[PDB]
Amino acid sequence: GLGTARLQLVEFSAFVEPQRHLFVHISQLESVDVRQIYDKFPEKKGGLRELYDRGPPHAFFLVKFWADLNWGFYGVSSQYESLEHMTLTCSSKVCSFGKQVVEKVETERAQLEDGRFVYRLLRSPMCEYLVNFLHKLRQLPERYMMNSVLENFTILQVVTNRDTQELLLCTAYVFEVSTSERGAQHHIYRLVR
Ligand SMILES: CCCCCCCCCCCCCCCC(=O)O
Repeated sequence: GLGTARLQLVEFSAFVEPQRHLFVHISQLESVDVRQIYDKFPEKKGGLRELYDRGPPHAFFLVKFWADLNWGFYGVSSQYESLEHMTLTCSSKVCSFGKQVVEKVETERAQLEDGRFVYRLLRSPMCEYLVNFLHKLRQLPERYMMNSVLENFTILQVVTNRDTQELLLCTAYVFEVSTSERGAQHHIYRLVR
C-alpha cells in the first residue's frame, strides 16, 4: 500500500477525545500526475515540485481523505515499520492557498518488535492552527461549503532517514468532508509523471 521496500505506513489517524472520534484513519493501486497539484503546495522549491524532482518517484503518494467532522484532546497518531534499523525525521507541512502555515518536525527511533522495526508517533498534539480550523469548519451549515473551503487546504508529509537524509516517504494529503452515515474514507494513489 502506502510504502516502499524501506519503509511502510502501518497506521495513521487524527482524532479528538473528550472512546474517541476519528476525523480520518488509515490502518494497514491507481496513479495521479503530480503535475496537477503543484499550485496546492509552495514552490519552495523544497515544496512538492522540488522534492519530486530530487526523487525517487516511487516514494511519493497522494491520499484523498473524506473526513468525518460530525462529533477535548486533539491528537495525531502515526505508525511506520521497516526491516532496517533507522531513525526517522517526520516533517508535516500544512498549507493554505499554496502557502505553508505550519511545519511540524518530529523524530522517532526504531523499536524492535516481532522481527521488524516499528516507529510509533502516538498522540502527538494536533497543531492549534488545525484545531481552530476544525472548530470553524464544523460550523459551516453545508457540506458543499466545507468542501469549498477545503479545496485550499493541504498537507505534505515528508519522512526522511535522519542519519542519511535520504527521502523515504513523501505523502500529499487533500480533503473533503463525508457524511455521518458514511464514515471517514480515504483513497491512496501513486504520484507519477
Ligand atoms: C479537514 C479534515 C482535517 C483534520 C485532520 C487532519 C489530519 C492530518 C494531520 C497531520 C499533519 C499535521 C501535523 C501533526 C499535528 C498537527 O496536526 O499539527
